[PDB]
Amino acid sequence: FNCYFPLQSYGFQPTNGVGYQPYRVVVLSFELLHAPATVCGPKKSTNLV
Amino acid sequence: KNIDGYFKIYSKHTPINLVRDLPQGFSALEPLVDLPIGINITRFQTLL
Amino acid sequence: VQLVESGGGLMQAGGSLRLSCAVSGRTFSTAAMGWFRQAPGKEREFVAAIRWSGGSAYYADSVKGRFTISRDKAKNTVYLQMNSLKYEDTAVYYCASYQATRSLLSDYATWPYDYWGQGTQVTVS
Ligand SMILES: *[C@@H]1O[C@H](CO)[C@@H](O)[C@H](O)[C@H]1NC(C)=O
Repeated sequence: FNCYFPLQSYGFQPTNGVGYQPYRVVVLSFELLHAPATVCGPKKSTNLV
Repeated sequence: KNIDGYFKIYSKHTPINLVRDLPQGFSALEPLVDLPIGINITRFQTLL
Repeated sequence: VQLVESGGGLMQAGGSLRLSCAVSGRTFSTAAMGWFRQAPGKEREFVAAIRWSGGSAYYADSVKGRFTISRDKAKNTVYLQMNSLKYEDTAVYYCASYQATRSLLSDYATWPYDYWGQGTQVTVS
């Protein structure tokens, strides 16, 4: 009484409603420190003339 | 050297015939490595 | 998970008997183990459950005060000490694992479990 476990399982069944269906989530956070920037984009090239 | 967050390593290999001290003469060191570490460095040591 | 029961057999009323149930596989730190029983011609009936972390126990009314459930984490085994055996206690007892982390231990009395052992016969004379 008044002493509960903080976690609970999710019910993911194939027949479950989309609201209750499992979703994989990735959250990407970008950081600019007082350090070199080491994650850059592809920076595409062109042909040479 | 450790500048602007980049760790730069230059080096040069030369043949020599002297057993006491540094040979007198002249040769330039071409860069080998540039490490983007951003790590504060103030001390170091050698490993043999 | 794989569940393997042991310890069933014939005992006289008033005696005591210890069942064993070794748990292997994904033995969750925040799971629970329960013992249930099914008598011939009767529906499966919840007996007792224990949470793996902490070892707090919950008992069905039919067994409260007589039976004790315990588990050895190091050995990944749960035990049922069946004291004060009665005629009605005669049944096949199955040990099951609750992968569902339920906050309220009593909910494990009614939760449908995931995996079941093979059963061990207990007969009370
Ligand atoms: C390096 O040291 C200086 C002073 O010693 C300090 O201001 C600076 O925050 C340090 N930088 C890192 C990346 O630790």
